[PDB]
Amino acid sequence: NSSTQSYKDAMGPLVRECMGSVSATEDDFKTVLNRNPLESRTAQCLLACALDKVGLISPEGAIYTGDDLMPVMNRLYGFNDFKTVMKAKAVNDCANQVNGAYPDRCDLIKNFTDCVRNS
Repeated sequence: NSSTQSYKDAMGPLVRECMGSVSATEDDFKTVLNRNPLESRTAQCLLACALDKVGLISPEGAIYTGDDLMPVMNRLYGFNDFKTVMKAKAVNDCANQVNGAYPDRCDLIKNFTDCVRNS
């Protein structure tokens, strides 16, 4: 499956770059790479670091929306599949839902990813 693979292709190196900063283990890498629920702070912080690296997080620590989300979606998935259209909408709506509520980017990413999973 294409979206699972492309996500891993783009994020894997970024997650690896981020591991030391949050004292992540290999299992934490795998949690993030597999898009599993982020039920430890370390996993939450590792993904947040990697999403900052991929360009999803603004200077004021918010999740990008609208046009600013597009380069990230093109990097992670591209738009060969219609489900990515729906994912883009979900990511945009979820970003609007959680922005403002979580100064800490790990908490932001926890609540963001919960939203997108349940969307």
